[PDB]
Amino acid sequence: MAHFKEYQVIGRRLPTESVPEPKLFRMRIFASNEVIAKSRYWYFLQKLHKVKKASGEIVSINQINEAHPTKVKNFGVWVRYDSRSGTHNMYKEIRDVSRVAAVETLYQDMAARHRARFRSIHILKVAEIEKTADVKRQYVKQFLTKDLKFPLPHRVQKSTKTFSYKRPSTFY
Amino acid sequence: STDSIVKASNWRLVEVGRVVLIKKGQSAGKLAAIVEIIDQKKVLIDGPKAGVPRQAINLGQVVLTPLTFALPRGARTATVSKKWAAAAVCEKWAASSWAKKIAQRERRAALTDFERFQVMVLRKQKRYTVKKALAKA
Amino acid sequence: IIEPSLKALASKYNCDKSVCRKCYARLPPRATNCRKRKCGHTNQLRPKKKLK
Amino acid sequence: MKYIQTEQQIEVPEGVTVSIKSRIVKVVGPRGTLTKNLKHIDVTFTKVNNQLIKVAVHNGGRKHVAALRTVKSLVDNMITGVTKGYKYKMRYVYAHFPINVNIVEKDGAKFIEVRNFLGDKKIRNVPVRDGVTIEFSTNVKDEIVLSGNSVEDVSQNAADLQQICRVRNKDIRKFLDGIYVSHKGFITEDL
Amino acid sequence: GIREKKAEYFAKLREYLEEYKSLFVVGVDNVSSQQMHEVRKELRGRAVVLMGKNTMVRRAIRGFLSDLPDFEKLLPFVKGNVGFVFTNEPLTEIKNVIVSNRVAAGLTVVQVYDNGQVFPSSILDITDEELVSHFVSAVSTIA
RNA sequence: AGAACUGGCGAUGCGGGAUGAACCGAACGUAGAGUUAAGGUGCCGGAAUACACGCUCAUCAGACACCACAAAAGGUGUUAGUUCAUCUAGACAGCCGGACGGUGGCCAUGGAAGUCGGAAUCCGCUAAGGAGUGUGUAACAACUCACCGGCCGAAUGAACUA
RNA sequence: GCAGUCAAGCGUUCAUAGCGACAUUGCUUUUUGAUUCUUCGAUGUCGGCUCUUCCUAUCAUACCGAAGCAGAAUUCGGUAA
Ligand SMILES: [Mg+2]
Ligand SMILES: [Mg+2]
Ligand SMILES: [Mg+2]
Ligand SMILES: [Mg+2]
Ligand SMILES: [Mg+2]
Ligand SMILES: [Mg+2]
Ligand SMILES: [Mg+2]
Ligand SMILES: [Mg+2]
Ligand SMILES: [Mg+2]
Ligand SMILES: [Mg+2]
Ligand SMILES: [Mg+2]
Ligand SMILES: [Mg+2]
Ligand SMILES: [Mg+2]
Ligand SMILES: [Mg+2]
Ligand SMILES: [Mg+2]
Ligand SMILES: [Mg+2]
Ligand SMILES: [Mg+2]
Ligand SMILES: [Mg+2]
Ligand SMILES: [Mg+2]
Ligand SMILES: [Mg+2]
Ligand SMILES: [Mg+2]
Ligand SMILES: [Mg+2]
Ligand SMILES: [Mg+2]
Ligand SMILES: [Mg+2]
Ligand SMILES: [Mg+2]
Ligand SMILES: [Mg+2]
Ligand SMILES: [Mg+2]
Ligand SMILES: [Mg+2]
Ligand SMILES: [Mg+2]
Ligand SMILES: [Mg+2]
Ligand SMILES: [Mg+2]
Ligand SMILES: [Mg+2]
Ligand SMILES: [Mg+2]
Ligand SMILES: [Zn+2]
Repeated sequence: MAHFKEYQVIGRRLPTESVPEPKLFRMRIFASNEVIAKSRYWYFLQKLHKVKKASGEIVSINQINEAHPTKVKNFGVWVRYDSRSGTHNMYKEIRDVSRVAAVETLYQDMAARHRARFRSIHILKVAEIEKTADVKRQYVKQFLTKDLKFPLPHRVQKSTKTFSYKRPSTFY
Repeated sequence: STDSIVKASNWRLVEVGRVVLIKKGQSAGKLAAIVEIIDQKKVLIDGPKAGVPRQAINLGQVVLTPLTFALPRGARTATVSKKWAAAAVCEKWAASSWAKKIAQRERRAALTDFERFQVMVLRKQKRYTVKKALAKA
Repeated sequence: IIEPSLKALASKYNCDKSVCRKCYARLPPRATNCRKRKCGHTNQLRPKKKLK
Repeated sequence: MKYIQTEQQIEVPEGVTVSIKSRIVKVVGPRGTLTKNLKHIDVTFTKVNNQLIKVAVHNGGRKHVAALRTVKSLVDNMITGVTKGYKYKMRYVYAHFPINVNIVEKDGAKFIEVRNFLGDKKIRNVPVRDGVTIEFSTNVKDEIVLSGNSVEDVSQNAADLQQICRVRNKDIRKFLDGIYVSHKGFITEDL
Repeated sequence: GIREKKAEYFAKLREYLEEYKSLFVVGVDNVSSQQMHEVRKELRGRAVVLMGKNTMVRRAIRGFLSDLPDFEKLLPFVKGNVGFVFTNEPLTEIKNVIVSNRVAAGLTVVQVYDNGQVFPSSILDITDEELVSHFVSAVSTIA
């Protein structure tokens, strides 16, 4: 729930003599360590299949490192979340370098705007919007123009010492 | 006058190939190139020659230099090195009062006690010959 | 007395207004909201009533 | 959502210079010169040519972006006002007590004096503002006309005069008397 | 509905590109509604005029590049306010019915299509004298 | 006011909640050194005017469990989002051209030709043009708009959610 | 006791100028109750008189916005103790 890692979690039902070799199930899971990952795998599984962990086991847990972690990407993010009065589905886009990067601002962005803590949010699907102009949310289309350049008006150099023998300039 | 006068602030822009001086962290004090723009607060930089690793960096911990070379947007590390070299960016950096002062600052901080002593003396030596100048006209 | 086109001109200022049903603000005749902040910018407008 | 670049254009017609420094604008054309302090807004000007200047707001939120356009208009009405220039016409409306409107002065003032408003033994006085000049139409009855380089100052004076004739304690639907604005165009380019 | 009436147009545009062999791209900049009505009467015999929205035409034509393909080079001509006159009557008579009559203060040709070729309507307005002294100065070159 | 299980106060100081029996942390011989809890770190005050992404401007902002209250209902403030519809077969907005024929359609009458008004709303030629949206005329005129298109080039409208 | 939200109706016509039913959200602590924490090694109570200060849910006065405001008169509302 913090600095995020992405996990594959592969699990299954406990084998019965009647059903040796039950079917294996997988999720991609974003958590900060692997304990929370495994715990999340059950949370969801319990809501999809009829299973609790006391009646199942976790087969594998492997980290999914970003394939091209220095290529800037436009992400599609689908989300299901709880407001104070309803629960809702929600699409938004995020431009970043990795999935793990993206999800973290996703998780912050949900708190900033809709005041949604981590607990009240399900990450439905996340995906690299292949062809630009499949980007729809303007606040990313805005960065896609040819030869995009912009200044950073009003520079504010932080100070090392509390007194200054000159009136500062903000000029970048 | 009889022209229209408009002075426009002439900011360093964040633009592919804007070259930036890194402010904080393991790659502090080193130069990198801006390779692609992530968003209004975040870019992709790569600093091949100086040994700073192609990374997403928060624009806040970097300061834009006034230098700019030609670079295709989102160019892998390699061709940055090729392009940066071609353009002679280190060469133009070193030539600036900005790059020079940093050098001075480090030189000063490197002085032995004995060396500080010597500066004092020679500075006395120069002083004397200045004051007189400052009195012949 | 007072010619039609001036009676008209005068009414542009005096009678073609709308009014907030909450605070009574004299509002532009095509207003969609009151401009006063005390009635929380309500959209509950009515037309200023016309004379006899 | 913070729009990274958003900007607007100001056409500089033949015969005027607009010069700008620390957001203090000076417009100089045929009719003379106006200046305006736009300090209260973070916008940056840029000249492309002597006929075109751009106003841009970098990384602006909505209400920041709103200020952009209004900067263009303000500057525009500086330009046109110093080329074409502004002129407001009004009319005396009164249903029984003829409104007497004359120019007076004390201390080289120039006021607008308004007598007999609905029978009022009081006299109303509206200062005539600098660089706005007052005339009276010769064929059009009960007219009054206010002209000058600056809309703001010409508009406002017209509005000071309308507002001094406001009718109190009567049904202002019946009692329509007053000096109301009837036209607003330029000094030049027909009427 | 609003798609039908397009494919409708699409239909009756195609129908002409097949039936008639020759084509007139006519500019109708300005030109009153009454003018065109009387270009209909005056031409009612053979030719048919067919007006439309450009983006509907550039698309339909390209959408017909399977069969009848050298209608593709028709496209750098369907700019501005233009339209189509279709015919099987000979060149000049129509173009002169078009250019000349119902002119006041008249719609004008801008390019012509003929079996996969393109006239400037300049090469149409021939002199026959140039066609006389080119067969003459070549018999003078031969002699 | 009155019961259930448990933990407390009473009988109990200590650290935190400014304050305070009962909350949180933790229970106590005399002390040194270290580390922490709960709670804090602009200044009062020991401890980053630390780092990071958003959000918010209040002529009544807001600022931390127990706790020292606020509700129905509203807001074209501003943010993110949803559904429906339009749009690369070119919309929306903006500038620009066309706005035609039966035809002054029928009544009615000083006259009323699209526009006092009763009654119908048909056709032609169309890419399109109402038996007419308004201005206008004594009645025509003239102008306007719907309707179609030239340009432009990716968005637009409506209802909602918090 | 005081104030709202909805808008069926009153209001010749017209929900909302001025009112407002069925219902519904609230506020106040000059009503009356409920409670019984404080004070029974106690020190009266009501009303008035006199005098000061405070509240604002404003009766008057100042300036306004509304009207079923022609005028006069009134009525509703705002800033306002
Ligand atoms: Mg300075
Ligand atoms: Mg600068
Ligand atoms: Mg007005
Ligand atoms: Mg002023
Ligand atoms: Mg009144
Ligand atoms: Mg009265
Ligand atoms: Mg205890
Ligand atoms: Mg006891
Ligand atoms: Mg204790
Ligand atoms: Mg407290
Ligand atoms: Mg203090
Ligand atoms: Mg301290
Ligand atoms: Mg500070
Ligand atoms: Mg709580
Ligand atoms: Mg809102
Ligand atoms: Mg036009
Ligand atoms: Mg037009
Ligand atoms: Mg008429
Ligand atoms: Mg007409
Ligand atoms: Mg699209
Ligand atoms: Mg919703
Ligand atoms: Mg009724
Ligand atoms: Mg009514
Ligand atoms: Mg007791
Ligand atoms: Mg008692
Ligand atoms: Mg006692
Ligand atoms: Mg009050
Ligand atoms: Mg009435
Ligand atoms: Mg009366
Ligand atoms: Mg009376
Ligand atoms: Mg009365
Ligand atoms: Mg009331
Ligand atoms: Mg007092
Ligand atoms: Zn209001």
